[PDB]
Amino acid sequence: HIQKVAIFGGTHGNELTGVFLVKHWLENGAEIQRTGLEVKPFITNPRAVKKCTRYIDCDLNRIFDLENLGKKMSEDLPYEVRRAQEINHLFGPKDSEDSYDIIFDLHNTTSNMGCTLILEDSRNNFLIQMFHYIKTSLAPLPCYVYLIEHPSLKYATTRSIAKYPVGIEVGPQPQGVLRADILDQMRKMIKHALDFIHHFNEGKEFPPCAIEVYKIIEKVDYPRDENGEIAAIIHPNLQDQDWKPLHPGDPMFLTLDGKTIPLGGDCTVYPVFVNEAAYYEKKEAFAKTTKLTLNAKSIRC
Amino acid sequence: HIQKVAIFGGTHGNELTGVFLVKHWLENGAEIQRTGLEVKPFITNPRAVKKCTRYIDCDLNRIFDLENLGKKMSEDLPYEVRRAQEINHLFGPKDSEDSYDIIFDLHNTTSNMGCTLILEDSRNNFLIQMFHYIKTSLAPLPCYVYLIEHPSLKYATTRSIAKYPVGIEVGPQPQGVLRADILDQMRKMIKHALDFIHHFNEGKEFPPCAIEVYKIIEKVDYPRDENGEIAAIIHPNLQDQDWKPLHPGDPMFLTLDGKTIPLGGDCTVYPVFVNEAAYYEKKEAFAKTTKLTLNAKSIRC
Ligand SMILES: CP(=O)(O)N[C@@H](CC(=O)O)C(=O)O
Ligand SMILES: CP(=O)(O)N[C@@H](CC(=O)O)C(=O)O
Ligand SMILES: [Zn+2]
Ligand SMILES: [Zn+2]
Repeated sequence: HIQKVAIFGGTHGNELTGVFLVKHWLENGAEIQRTGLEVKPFITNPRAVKKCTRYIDCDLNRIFDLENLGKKMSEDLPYEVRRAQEINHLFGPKDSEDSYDIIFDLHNTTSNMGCTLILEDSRNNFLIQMFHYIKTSLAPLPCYVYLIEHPSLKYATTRSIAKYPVGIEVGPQPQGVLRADILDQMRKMIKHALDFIHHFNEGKEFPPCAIEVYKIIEKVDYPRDENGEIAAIIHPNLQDQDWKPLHPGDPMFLTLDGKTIPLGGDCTVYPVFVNEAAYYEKKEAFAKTTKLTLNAKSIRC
Repeated sequence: HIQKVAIFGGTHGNELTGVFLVKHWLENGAEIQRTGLEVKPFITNPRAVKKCTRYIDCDLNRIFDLENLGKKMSEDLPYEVRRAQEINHLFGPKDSEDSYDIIFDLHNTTSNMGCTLILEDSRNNFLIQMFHYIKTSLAPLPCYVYLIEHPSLKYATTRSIAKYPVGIEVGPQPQGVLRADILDQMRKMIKHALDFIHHFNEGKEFPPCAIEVYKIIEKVDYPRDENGEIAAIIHPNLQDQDWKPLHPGDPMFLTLDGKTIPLGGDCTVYPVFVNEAAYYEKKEAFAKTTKLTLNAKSIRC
């Protein structure tokens, strides 16, 4: 039974949809309340929101792990690290029973991804049902689910503090810009998420279901010079083509001279986060994903 | 007659099309040479480029004026002021005759502008001819001319150092992102600008000509808060509709609720830089322009 729910906004300070929504909702929460359900709106990274920059010292969305959550509180710590524990203390602690039940983390991307749900555990029947509800409701407005196990490549996110972590991501939008079409998409996603919780609390029954998802396999960096400067850019045929299948023969990168670098390897992949501004720094031109089906068992209150 | 020509990239560090081209051209400038014409590529704000950011202390493309260009060279001075003096000694001095003849300044905008040429002087025959040439060669790719000649709203640009300043501006592109299609478009524009110079230097006769330009009349801020915070966003009818006519009763802003805020005033305008990220801090949702025709007298040498 689901009691404590939060919506995080502005983990990254230059992603404004969330910042704008959560700031609005801290003033008039009507839209996100449901009878017998209190949801807390909350700005995760206030200083970065003030400078309208991604982060101050290091990326807040990668540090909710033992290495950082266990360091002794001290004003010598990088801002985001002090902020991480502050948040862990209020909405967690992580890996505990006192922690919130569901945290929604709002994000924007420069990639042409549309409405996307980020799923942190393949085995979780509740999350699979929530996502199935959300995809199906949004239709025909397209909506995809990105999955992260790995083993190596899973990052410790702000919303991992909760029992049920949910990433809501909507793009394309450049950083530091508010677009209405995006804002409308995001608040629709939230509407359906909150409605699912209400229909779970009100004892509704959900039959077994299947959702399609895209599993992370590998990240690909840009071809680079000897100094490490970018030597090729995303091919026009790959630009804006997130989710769509990329075959072993197909063009990936293009150089200034105008030579095409093709995919290679054994098989067909599904590119994700194609040409995200924030990942130039992280050396990820895009993510390779495999399409695979996830099955859920039925669920009751 | 025209011998000194430069191409500036990285005036704004997080605008990458120019950076990428100039950096390529430093190492191989065959694409920007023309027989009997020496062309220098040059990174104007190398530190902003390094930090992938717009600027360090102040906006470099706003300070090429007597006030800043004439203060004594010190270390207390902001990076950009100190850097402007260097650019002025290298490629200037401004308003002097042994300054460079033509300087092209490459920029990107998050606004849906397509290829844009920025004109500084409306009575300037040479540039009106060059702009006419470039428009004609690009056809049927549209190409728009923005005339930033005020009275009081003209800022002091890196390229104003020359006798013939040219702003080249291409969008839509998110900051910090390198897109192939935009890269292609800027190249085409530079190609035709250099082709023009060549033809001119080879005694080619140029008949009179006319161009439609869009004259700056007013900048428009978002409706703000009691605390001075964005209270409404660009309406989706206006989003991405740069250069298109906007009439007095037409939707212009939208609140979260959402109340529509229409234009008002007594006549039709043409918005430009609709939703430009780098201008949220300038407090400018978009600029209002009027469409007007300029004439060039014939020219030769
Ligand atoms: C482009 P983003 O910062 O919204 N991507 C997130 C991914 C997520 O929300 O899980 C991140 O890298 O933290
Ligand atoms: C969005 P931009 O950096 O191209 N704006 C320029 C416009 C110009 O080239 O004049 C500026 O403010 O200097
Ligand atoms: Zn984010
Ligand atoms: Zn610029």
